[PDB]
Amino acid sequence: PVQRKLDPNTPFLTGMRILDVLFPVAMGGTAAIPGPFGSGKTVTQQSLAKWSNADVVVYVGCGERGNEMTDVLVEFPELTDPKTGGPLMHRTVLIANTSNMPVAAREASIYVGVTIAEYFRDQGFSVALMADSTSRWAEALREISSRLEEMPAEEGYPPYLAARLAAFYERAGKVITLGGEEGAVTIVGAVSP
Amino acid sequence: MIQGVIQKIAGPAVIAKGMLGARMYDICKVGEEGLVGEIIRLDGDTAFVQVYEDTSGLKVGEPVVSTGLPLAVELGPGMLNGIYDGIQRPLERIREKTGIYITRGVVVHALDREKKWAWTPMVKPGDEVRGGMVLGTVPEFGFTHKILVPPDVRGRVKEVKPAGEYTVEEPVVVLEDGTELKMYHTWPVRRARPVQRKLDPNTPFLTGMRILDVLFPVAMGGTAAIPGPFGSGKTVTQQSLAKWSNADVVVYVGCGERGNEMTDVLVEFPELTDPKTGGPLMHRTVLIANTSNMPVAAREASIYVGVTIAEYFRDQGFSVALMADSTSRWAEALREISSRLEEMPAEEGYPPYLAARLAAFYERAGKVITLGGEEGAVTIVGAVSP
Amino acid sequence: MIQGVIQKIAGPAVIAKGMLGARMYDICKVGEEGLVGEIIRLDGDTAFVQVYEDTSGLKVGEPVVSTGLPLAVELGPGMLNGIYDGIQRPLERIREKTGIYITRGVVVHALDREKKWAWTPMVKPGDEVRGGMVLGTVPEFGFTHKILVPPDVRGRVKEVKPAGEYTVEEPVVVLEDGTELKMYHTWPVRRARPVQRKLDPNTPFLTGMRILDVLFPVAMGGTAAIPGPFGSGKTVTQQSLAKWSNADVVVYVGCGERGNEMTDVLVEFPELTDPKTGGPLMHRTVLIANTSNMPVAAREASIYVGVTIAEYFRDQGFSVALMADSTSRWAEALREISSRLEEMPAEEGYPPYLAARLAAFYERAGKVITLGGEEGAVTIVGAVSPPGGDMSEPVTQSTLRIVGAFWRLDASLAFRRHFPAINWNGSYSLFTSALDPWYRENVAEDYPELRDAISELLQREAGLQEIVQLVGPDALQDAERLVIEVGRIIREDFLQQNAYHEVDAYCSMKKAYGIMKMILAFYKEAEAAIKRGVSIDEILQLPVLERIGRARYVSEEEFPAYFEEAMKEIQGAFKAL
Amino acid sequence: KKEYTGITYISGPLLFVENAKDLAYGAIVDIKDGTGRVRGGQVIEVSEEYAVIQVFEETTGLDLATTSVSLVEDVARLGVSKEMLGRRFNGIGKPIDGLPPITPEKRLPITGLPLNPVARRKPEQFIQTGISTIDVMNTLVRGQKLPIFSGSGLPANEIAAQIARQATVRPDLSGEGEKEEPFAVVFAAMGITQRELSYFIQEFERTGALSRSVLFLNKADDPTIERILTPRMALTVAEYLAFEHDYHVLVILTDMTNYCEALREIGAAREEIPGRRGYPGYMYTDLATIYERAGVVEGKKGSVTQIPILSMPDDDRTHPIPDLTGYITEGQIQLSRELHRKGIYPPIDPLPSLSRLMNNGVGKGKTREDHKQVSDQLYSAYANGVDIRKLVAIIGEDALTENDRRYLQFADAFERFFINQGQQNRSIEESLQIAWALLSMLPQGELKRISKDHIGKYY
Amino acid sequence: PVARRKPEQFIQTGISTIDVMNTLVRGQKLPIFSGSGLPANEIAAQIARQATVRPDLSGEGEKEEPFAVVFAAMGITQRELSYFIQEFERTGALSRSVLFLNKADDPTIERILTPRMALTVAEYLAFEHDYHVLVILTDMTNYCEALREIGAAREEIPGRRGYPGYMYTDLATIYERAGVVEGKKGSVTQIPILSMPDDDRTHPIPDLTGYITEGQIQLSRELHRKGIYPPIDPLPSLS
Amino acid sequence: IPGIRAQIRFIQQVLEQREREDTFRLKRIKGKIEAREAEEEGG
Ligand SMILES: Nc1ncnc2c1ncn2[C@@H]1O[C@H](COP(=O)(O)OP(=O)(O)O)[C@@H](O)[C@H]1O
Ligand SMILES: Nc1ncnc2c1ncn2[C@@H]1O[C@H](COP(=O)(O)OP(=O)(O)O)[C@@H](O)[C@H]1O
Repeated sequence: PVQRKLDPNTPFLTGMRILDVLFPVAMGGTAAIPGPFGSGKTVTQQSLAKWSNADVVVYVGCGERGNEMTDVLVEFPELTDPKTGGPLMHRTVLIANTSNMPVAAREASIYVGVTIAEYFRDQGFSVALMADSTSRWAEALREISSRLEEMPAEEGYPPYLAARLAAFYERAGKVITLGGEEGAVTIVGAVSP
Repeated sequence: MIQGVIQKIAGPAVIAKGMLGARMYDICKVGEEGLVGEIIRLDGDTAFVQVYEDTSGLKVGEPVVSTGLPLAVELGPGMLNGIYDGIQRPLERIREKTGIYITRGVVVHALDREKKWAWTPMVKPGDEVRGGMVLGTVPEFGFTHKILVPPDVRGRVKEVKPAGEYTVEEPVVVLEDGTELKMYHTWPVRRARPVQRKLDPNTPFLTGMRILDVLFPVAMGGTAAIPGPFGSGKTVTQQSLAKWSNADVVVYVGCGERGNEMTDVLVEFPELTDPKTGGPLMHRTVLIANTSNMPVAAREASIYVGVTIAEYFRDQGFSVALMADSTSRWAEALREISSRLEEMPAEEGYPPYLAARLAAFYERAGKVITLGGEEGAVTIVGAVSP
Repeated sequence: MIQGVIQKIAGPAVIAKGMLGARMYDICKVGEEGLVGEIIRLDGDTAFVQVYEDTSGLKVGEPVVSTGLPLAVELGPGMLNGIYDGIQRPLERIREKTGIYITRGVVVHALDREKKWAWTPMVKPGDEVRGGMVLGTVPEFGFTHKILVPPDVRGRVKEVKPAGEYTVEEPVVVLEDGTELKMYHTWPVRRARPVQRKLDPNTPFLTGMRILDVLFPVAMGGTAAIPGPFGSGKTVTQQSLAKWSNADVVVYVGCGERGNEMTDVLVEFPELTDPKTGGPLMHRTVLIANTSNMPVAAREASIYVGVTIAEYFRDQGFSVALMADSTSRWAEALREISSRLEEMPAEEGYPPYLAARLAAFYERAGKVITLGGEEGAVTIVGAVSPPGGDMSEPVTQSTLRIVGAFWRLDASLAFRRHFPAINWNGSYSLFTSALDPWYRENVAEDYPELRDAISELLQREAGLQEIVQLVGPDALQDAERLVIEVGRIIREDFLQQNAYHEVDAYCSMKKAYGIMKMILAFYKEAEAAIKRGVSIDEILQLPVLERIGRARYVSEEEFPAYFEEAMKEIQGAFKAL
Repeated sequence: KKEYTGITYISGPLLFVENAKDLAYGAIVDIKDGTGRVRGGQVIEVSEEYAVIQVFEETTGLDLATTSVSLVEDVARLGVSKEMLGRRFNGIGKPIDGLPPITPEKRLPITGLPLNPVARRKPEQFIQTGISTIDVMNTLVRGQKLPIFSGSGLPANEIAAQIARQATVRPDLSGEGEKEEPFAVVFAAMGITQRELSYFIQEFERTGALSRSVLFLNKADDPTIERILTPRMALTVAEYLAFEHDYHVLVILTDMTNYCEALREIGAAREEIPGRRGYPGYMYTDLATIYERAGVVEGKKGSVTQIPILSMPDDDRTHPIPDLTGYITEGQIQLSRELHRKGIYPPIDPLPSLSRLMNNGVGKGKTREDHKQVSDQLYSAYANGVDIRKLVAIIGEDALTENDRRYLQFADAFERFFINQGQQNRSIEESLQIAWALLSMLPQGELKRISKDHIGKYY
Repeated sequence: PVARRKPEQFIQTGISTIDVMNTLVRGQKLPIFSGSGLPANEIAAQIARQATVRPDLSGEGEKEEPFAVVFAAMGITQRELSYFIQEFERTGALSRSVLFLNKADDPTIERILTPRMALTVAEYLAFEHDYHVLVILTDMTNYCEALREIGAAREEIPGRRGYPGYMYTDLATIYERAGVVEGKKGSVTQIPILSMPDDDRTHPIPDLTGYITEGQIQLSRELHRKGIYPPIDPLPSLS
Repeated sequence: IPGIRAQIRFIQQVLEQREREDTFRLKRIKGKIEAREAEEEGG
């Protein structure tokens, strides 16, 4: 529970020319980015955290064809904060989960990341969640709804996919803490079909 | 009567227990304020009711009573002009006692009981009749209205009132069998009404509106559809079909079409003039309008009233145009009733016995020679919407 | 033995009660009539009777008595020149006892019990034997009809009646084992009689339809499939094999195919001559026909009997060609049980068994040495029928990727008028490399090269086809319209035979081979025609094209020289103009 | 005789009553009302403790306090007798015309039992029927179960009637008299329109062919369910007229699409599985028994040729009704909107009409020797024809060569002259004449499908 | 996840094109989408025997590491069953490989476990002794054809276009047998080759894979009709 | 292109709608099996 949503009206830096000048998102903003792979999309995700405008980085996707999910793991420690010269991993928190991993693991996955973000948020910082493989996110959902006999609907992803998907985004914007300060929760929506 | 009470309630379905020998398909008043349903399934002792009203608020334990009689319309004179809607209650009187809403469950008479009428008996006591004969004429608008003897009733005549002022209630003709052959009679909607023979069509039924007519006419009896998406003619071509004519009465039954969508029907109508005898147009209409939000199921009833009114009238010589627009509605009706009664659908959810009833609804129209040996033809012009 | 009565009868299936000790799949007799049953489910002591024929006119509390043998056709000498119901009942005798109605309550014998036969023995008594070791040779038509030990019997002989006529039932061999071999021997159907061992194939199954012999073709152990919507020649391309295959025994069996197409082969077939004797061609013929009209369950029986027959003959040593006409109905039939016994199904409602009982079937045989040391081949070319046209539908597709040699029979082809036209841009055989030895030697030493160049045009031709429909044949110039037309003729004349033209409806390789060399030439010289400076435009309208045209029609006798005449006509009729 | 009570469930056209235990699956039992009206119904699922009755009518007002069920026959059978020949009967049939009850000289099982295939005799006979398409290209034969695929606005019925009126064997390409074949008709309906009735009736009254013919009826406004008995009934009056009393009989079962409709109902109202498009999957079999009885028996006399007319929706050809018919009957001929706009009557196309039994009884002293090669040529030309109807309409208005010009020129022709036809009948010979006339226009050396002699023989 | 070590190594195949343009790296999965009748199998068994990692070019002692080809097909005909065994025995390499091959007819149940076998057996190679494995499964069309039947009986409701709901998962786990794991030096290659029926790239069975396996190497008619061999296109294809 | 496109979708949605009913129908079958055998528990 938080005490006042507040209107957006706050910039968000990312430093990337093309990012803010043309297509800002505002802090507490909420975006989404598709991007076929084999085309350099991770680049951004890296740089993202690198400059940021926040100070707490939480990156957590879940499931992604093996090897590339390991790439995150490896290149993450190598990069270093360009704001203190301190090792980057220091102000970071990663949750991973690889394809194969148990079903209802994966279903919870996002939600995890979402909560944890709120926590840190609550402490007054400004945060920066990233998540990818939202497109795959639904997957688990299908699966659970397979094993529960509830008809599908639409193409094949059960109906709740206009809600739980919803809530994942609502929780964010410019919250004001109960601690009376301000805390950033922009999510930028990777998806990829 | 027979008594019983409730077992489950589901949407507009209701089941009942405590019945035994309930007949299949009837007038079933249930609900303290009554509801007047229809018996589909008869299981055990447990009667499946149908209910044509919002079932909002019933408990469990109410009476269940029957009349041992299918749903049926009083037919006679006193028809033309007026609203009657699907379940055959003339809104007029409802409108009048109850303000501006439909307060479900109010019971009323149908065809009036107080207006007076001049009668001429046209046949003398003790003489012969077959069912379907005329006994007398009555002044009904610019019409030689006739009082048709009910079929499957016959007998000699003990007496026959002479001319005078009367209400329809009164037995005018007592049969020589001690059988008070009342003016009007009750003939359940389901079924049709026999006729001496169907006679080929060959005479045009125009409509006057050009294109529709000159190139693709229809025959005098016959049937034709109007499919069509939304957003094209449907709602108002029929209207112009009604306002011009090429036949007498117009028994028009829309179904679930909006408030304004038949508002306008009513109020403008008293101003146009018949191109057949002159005179105000209400004099040849039957209103069986039907609010969209009305009890879901009551559309199924509503169409069937219409058509049976037309035959009755047809047997009095005339040419009746019935164009109940929108059979998609009717569809929806059954589409729901199935779901309740739990039956594996067929293609897109409609129950398979669709062309079961559908077929017949289209059939009954035609041109014939009746018991009175009178020409007459009910024409039907269906509108559908996928 | 084991006996109870009807509990619940309703539909082709029944549930008896008071039963136990049953076994899965067991013949029985139900009703006072006695009808032929199958055990297909048990549930405490109640059993689902599967009832092979019709029903109607039954009461609850009537006989239900099993004997406990689970299906089997009783195989032995004398079976050709007949027809057989779904449990191998000779309709002749039936007709002789009924009139003109397939009537329930019928029992007869599989192999007639009257005829006696000229015996010959091989082994002397007081000898040893093992399973499936040949014993006696009773002659039978142009065939030599051996008799084997019934598989899985071994022992030592003790007497042998010498030559003379002898009954079918007779024990004509005694053993020191207290055992008795009689002429026939009963064998199940669900099993699958072994053989000595499994082996590769390489001999072509000739067939004489050019389209089934120059393009797609089949190994001897071949397995293939032929599909096509209704009205597509599905049946007729199996007709030809039945009268122009190249082996010992056609065993044409169709389940769910109408009378008319069956009976016809019973009035035409008498008056024709085989390519392997000279006799009435009907000797190499089975027909276990069991038309749609008949019962429900028989449609299931039917096939697996003719699979078994397919073994039975192979066994003796010959060269089985079995082909099931319209196996797909079988699926429908299987699934009709299902419905009534309540088995949830997989897609398109087929009960999940599509693979289960399919996959066992088609794998069955080819070039497999026997216990007798003979070269055994099982040749099956399965017919199927989709019910849409959507080859996407499961029962169809499951055939592919279980067997090789796929032919597809296009639908829009055939509406025009060819036969047995196929799409060769659908189709594909696998067997086509391991045929190379035999072809080289037997046919011509350069044939496979000369054929690949035909496919060179043929499959490449679409390359242009598409562009035709994108801007007409207009503005496709001349190496362009060369090909188009070449190929035009290639299907107009090298891919359309008949099954009704009086001759020209069967060919030898060497003849066909011939036709095919011509066209190549014509391509070659044409290629050098335009390059030199003249044009196809007139070349089309040369008289010599039409000679290449009508061409197929002359018969073999003339064929050499016909072909030689064009061999002159070419080189002159290019250089001139 | 006897009489049950023990009902428990009524709903739809399915009835239920207990403790019965001595009926049989497939038995006409009764449904005596507690008021005085009898109805009839089938025993289609009999268990130890309850069973299914299958009401052959609408249900109305029935109880749960009286009612009587009553075994009429164990197995359905109806009488027959060559007596009837000018009658009417409804659904099950209880003669309707106000004339007397029937007299049977047999009872016969309504199911019949399908023909032993050995008992079939090879069909062969060719008849003259008029309307080119059939009489040249596909050609009806005595015994081809053929069905005429129809749409709706297309005139389904009309075209049938000609056939009823001109069908006649040749007596001269065979050695017999004409006083060896007149004809006979057995019509049936299965739920039709009334207007379709009268049109029908008058063309039997105007040829005066009405007698010597039985026509059963069932309008589409009678009870629903009796849709599934009636077809067979008439067909069983067919075996009877065919086999022991010798006749040739063309049977019209017009419209079958109402068949499966009613069929469906029982289907799913019980619980059997669907199996494409929600028509019950065992369809194949039920639609075997209707068409499959027919044909020509061995060393016998007589003939049963069925023409029933399907009315599949739209001009689809994968709605599963006409589907399965396809395997089932041999070949078909299609009407198509395709032509109909142009006004050419009675439309047909060759393009998807097969007609299987045809290579029998043709040309061999049975038609002119030109026939075999005629058809496939003329056929294939037209195929070839409309094809360039497309390529033309894309590239230009033409850009065709002067070879190909000749093709397109024949398009309009073919359809227009030849396939159009008046009520004006034709003969086998006059037809053929015309036939060559459309082959005439293409120049020789383009007709490869015909052989050199025949071509010049009548060029 | 942490344990895994990013790939960096190389593997030759012995086929050309699938090394030059789009190169099977080491510790990698990758699959060959075949068509209906294009000849998968051959292009299989070549790449069976042929491969040998050359460590040579990178610099280090040769026989520090040996090569194990672990092979499993299924739904093989008596015919197919023999094309393998002939080729395999030919020059022989059976003596450096393991067989597993569940006949066509053979019970459908065991089918299901079948690959998982040759997968797990592969582990025991590299993790307990270091080796360099190449696992090649085949015809996973069969894998699902067969699958479905099981699920269809054991109960469930099939999801989208059949192919029982829990496919994603079930299929996933038959691919996490791959990659190198820090410290440990040996690893698994997957090449599973399968055929589509609808001849697409949209039907689920292949599509699905294409989310978890990482590339695609198709075979077209075009090549093959003109008679080449082994027809592996260029441009559709890319690791 | 934008038209024949426009056809293709039409196939998709209808091909799909086909099977919704498939399942829903099939579902009900299960319900029967379990309800039915819940009283083959008996007692
Ligand atoms: N074809 C027409 N041209 C112009 N206006 C029309 C035409 N037909 C109907 N309208 C107008 O469109 C309105 C929409 O109603 P209508 O077309 O009758 O049915 P619906 O909108 O229910 O399909 C009509 O009330 C009328 O005002
Ligand atoms: N080889 C052929 N020569 C001539 N006509 C053929 C040939 N093959 C097929 N046809 C014609 O096309 C029809 C198609 O065969 P058909 O018997 O309908 O097969 P099915 O119904 O089993 O697909 C044949 O009946 C025949 O009229």
